[PDB]
Amino acid sequence: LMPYFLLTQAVRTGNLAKFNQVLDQFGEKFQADGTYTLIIRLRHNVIKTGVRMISLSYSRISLADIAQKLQLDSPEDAEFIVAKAIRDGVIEASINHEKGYVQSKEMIDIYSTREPQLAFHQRISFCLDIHNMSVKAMRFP
Amino acid sequence: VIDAFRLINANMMVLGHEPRQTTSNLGHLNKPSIQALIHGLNRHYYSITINYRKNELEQKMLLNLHKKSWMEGLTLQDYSEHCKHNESVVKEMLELAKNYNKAVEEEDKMTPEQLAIKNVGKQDPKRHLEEHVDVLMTSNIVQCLAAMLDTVVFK
Amino acid sequence: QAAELFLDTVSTFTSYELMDYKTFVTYTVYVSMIALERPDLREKVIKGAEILEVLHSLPAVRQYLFSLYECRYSVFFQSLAVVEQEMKKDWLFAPHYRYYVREMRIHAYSQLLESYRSLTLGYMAEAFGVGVEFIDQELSRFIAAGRLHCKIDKVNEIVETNRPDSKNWQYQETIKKGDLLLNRVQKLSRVINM
Amino acid sequence: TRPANHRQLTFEEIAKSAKITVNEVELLVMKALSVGLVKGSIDEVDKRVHMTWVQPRVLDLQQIKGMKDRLEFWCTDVKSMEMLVEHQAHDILT
Amino acid sequence: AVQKVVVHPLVLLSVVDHFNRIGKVGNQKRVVGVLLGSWQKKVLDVSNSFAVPFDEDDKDDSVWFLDHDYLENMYGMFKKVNARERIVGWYHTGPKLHKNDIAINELMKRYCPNSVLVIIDVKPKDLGLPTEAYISVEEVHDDGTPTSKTFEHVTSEIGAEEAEEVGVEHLLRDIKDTTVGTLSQRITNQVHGLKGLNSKLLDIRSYLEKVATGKLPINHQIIYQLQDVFNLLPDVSLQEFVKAFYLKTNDQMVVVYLASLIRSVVALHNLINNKIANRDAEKKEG
Amino acid sequence: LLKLFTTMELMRWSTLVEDYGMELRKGSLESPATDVFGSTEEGEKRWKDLKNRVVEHNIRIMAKYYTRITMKRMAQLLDLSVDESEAFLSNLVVNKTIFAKVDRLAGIINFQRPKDPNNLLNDWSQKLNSLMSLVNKTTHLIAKEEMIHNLQ
Amino acid sequence: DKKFHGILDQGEGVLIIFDEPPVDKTYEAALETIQNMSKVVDSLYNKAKKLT
Repeated sequence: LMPYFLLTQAVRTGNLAKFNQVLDQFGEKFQADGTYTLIIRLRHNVIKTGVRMISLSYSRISLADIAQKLQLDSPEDAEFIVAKAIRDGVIEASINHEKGYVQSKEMIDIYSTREPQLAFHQRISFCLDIHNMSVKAMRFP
Repeated sequence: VIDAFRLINANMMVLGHEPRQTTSNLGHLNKPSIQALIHGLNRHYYSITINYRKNELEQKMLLNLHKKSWMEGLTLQDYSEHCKHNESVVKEMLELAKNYNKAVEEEDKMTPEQLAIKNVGKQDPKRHLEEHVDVLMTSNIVQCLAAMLDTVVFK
Repeated sequence: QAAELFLDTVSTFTSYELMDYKTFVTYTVYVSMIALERPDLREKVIKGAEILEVLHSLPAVRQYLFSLYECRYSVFFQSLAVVEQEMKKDWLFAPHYRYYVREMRIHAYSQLLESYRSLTLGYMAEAFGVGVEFIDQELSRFIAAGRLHCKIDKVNEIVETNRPDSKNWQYQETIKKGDLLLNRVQKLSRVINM
Repeated sequence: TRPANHRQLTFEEIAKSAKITVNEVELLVMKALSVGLVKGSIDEVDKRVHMTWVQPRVLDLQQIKGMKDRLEFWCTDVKSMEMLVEHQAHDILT
Repeated sequence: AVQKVVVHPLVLLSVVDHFNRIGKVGNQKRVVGVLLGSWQKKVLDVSNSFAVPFDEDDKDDSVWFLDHDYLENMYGMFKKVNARERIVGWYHTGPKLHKNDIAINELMKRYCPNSVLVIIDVKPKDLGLPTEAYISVEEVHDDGTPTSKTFEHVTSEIGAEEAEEVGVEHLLRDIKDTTVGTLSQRITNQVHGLKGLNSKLLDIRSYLEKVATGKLPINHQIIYQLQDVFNLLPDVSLQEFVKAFYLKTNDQMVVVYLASLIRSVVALHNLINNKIANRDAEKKEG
Repeated sequence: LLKLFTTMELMRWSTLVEDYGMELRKGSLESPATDVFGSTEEGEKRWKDLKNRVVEHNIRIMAKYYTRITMKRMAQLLDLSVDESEAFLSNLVVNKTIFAKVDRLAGIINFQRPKDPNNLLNDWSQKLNSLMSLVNKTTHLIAKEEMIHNLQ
Repeated sequence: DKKFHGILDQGEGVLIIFDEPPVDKTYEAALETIQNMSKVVDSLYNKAKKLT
């Protein structure tokens, strides 16, 4: 996990050369585990992960600023990346071809207080299977 | 209490006493009181069995009409006293939190029933059972369903 | 836990154990500063008569403690850097990159931008030191860290905070704890039926 | 006619209804509140008048079909939702 | 003149039995007597009943007879045994009211100034109504309408007599018309509440339809005055739900966290305790 | 008195000085009127006291009628400018006479207390129960009138 | 010091004053119940009885 730790740091930072070097150093075990194709996929999706984190960080971030932050050095590539993030639906960052506007959040609506209970009311379903297991497992002799 | 008996003359006791006749019906649920036993009545002859004329056209009339709640099941009462009621419910179940806490560190390794019998606390697992939590849950869902049913009626 | 059991000003010796009573106090001030920002800390430590006396003994220590209490960031950051330098010269240096100055300014920035909605980067910079770019990069780094509940409008250079209501923030805390305890009960469901 | 169906009594709607000017709307709605025609809130940013009536009058019994239709609409909605919740509740009521 | 009347669960069955016992030879379908009780605080209550044989003829509804001496002797005996009891009104069966009621009211009002009429449905149990109350108001039908009888219904609600709870519980002891079994009982409460709402509102819709057809006389002068407000009351605006999106949904989600989870955890604790006991028993039996 | 006491009329004192201001110039006796308003120094002080008095009266009657009223209209109704109208509005609220909240940058005011969802659903349930009672009363009324109308 | 209920919107040069509803203490009390009824029980009990 020490190279994995450095991989996590590289994912957060957005740099390329440092983790490419450590993959060339200790990437054989990754190949043995069978994730090296994924390893390269993370190596080139580091920018995607950085875009999500910086989009969660900022309200209206400049496309030039995000390109400088994640080593794109290209306004068009930055616009394409944020386009690709929004179409994937991972983040809510939108595009305004004027300067790169992104909408902010809003106060809580009808379903925003109800989606926890809707996704969590399986508690009684767990209770009923526990009770049914007890019914199965209360042999007296 | 509606207990009926008969006074007897002196001859009933000098003949075969317990004027209760030969049948196995008045011995059903025949429990005269101690003061009735020490007195002659309810002891002289017998205790009379009681029955209620629960005839239909009378009993169906009573149950249908007297105990009347027919459109009163549509009450909503979302938060008339329920916001502070939920505050009290949380406080009571916080006490249940401390009780069910107390239980889990008691939890001794000597057949915990042995510990429980001599250290009853009437806690959430023991006496303040899941029934009370079910009552709180039923109250919440009933107000929820009533409010939601009238919300969809509101068209 | 440290503070809660360490404000007790009952020393086994007048000047021993932790090298002094003054060193004892400096540990108290550091621990309290890591602890909390500015609730009725005026009635917890500031009201302390022995506390005020020892801050009279140590003017610089009194300087940053009152600077944090008064929320005057122009002197606070310089004094906070002096505090970090002093902690470097101390073997109790374990929070070398977490809780020297970054956590304290996380509390200070939270205290500052709360009761605010959109405070400009350029003016909060001069109200909190100098180097508008330095504060901008600091805010970006700390927002990435997770705290400083706000967002940055870079095209207009504004700090648009997002403080949840008492209901909203607390509801967020409940859904987080619901996530943790669903993880717990799922683990317990693993424990059963095996 | 509109049971809060059109609860936005804007100035233009008031002008259509009463062919009155804008300054007289204030006095007209004031007298309406005083008599008891409309008792709702009166805004001016959007000029919206909330709709509550507590002084009923003749509803043109030849036009009772409108209120009959609204009442039967309420009947259909109530019965439909009762059947829907019954459908959701067969697992207890059946 | 009374604001409202409240009927006890104390005279309804007595009236029905009186109907049954005096209907053996009198098949007029018309049982007429007096209901006695008390009126104290604009709330009228009935505590005793009495039936008198009564024959009618359809000819102008003026053929009848009673036993007034016996009825007055009854009232004197009832007042002697219980002074607070007084004749609060007179009752007639046969909800299809005829025209002799005005003559009966005129004759009996010497016992009660605000003479009232009570109809008991011995055989009918339509939805839940045991009886209906009637107040005599002949002080002009309306502002611009001709003269009429116009016996109106003063609002009636079934009261709660004391010490009868023991008897009714012992009597029934089979249905348990209480909130027992809270969840299922409230489900039944919702069920017949919807049944009553649908039936009554369908009746109102039928009345509106029949008024539209005009086959029956139209009492619009109170119908629209009472139903227009009902229709226009703004319970259809949903923006107050928008303002109260967390109307209770916060309480809904805490109950999900703190009733369903708590039930699941306590059930889990019971199962794992049982599993430990069963495993130990299986391993240490031999 | 009949005009200026009740029914929440717009007390435009500019109109009142001629509609009901004849007591200043000539009335039946006009001697108390000349003592009150016909004086020069104390008369003009009482003139100003009528002027403001009707301003708070107009504010108060507007409070129970209009929830949100634009700043220009309120100032015109108060016969003053924006700053003077907001100053008197502040004078009322510091006396707790009216429940007023104003956005000064937007110049828009509100007089309705924010309805807590607890009592909001409570009045909704009370509205529900009022409808339920109306259903009961209407059902009994129509059914009994139905009985009288089919006695044929 | 929570003596006032508002947020200073410097961008608009104003301060938005909000009436904070304090009846929402059920939220925090419920969280405290969640914490002190679950943490103190589940970890301790089902780590003591790891084997079942």
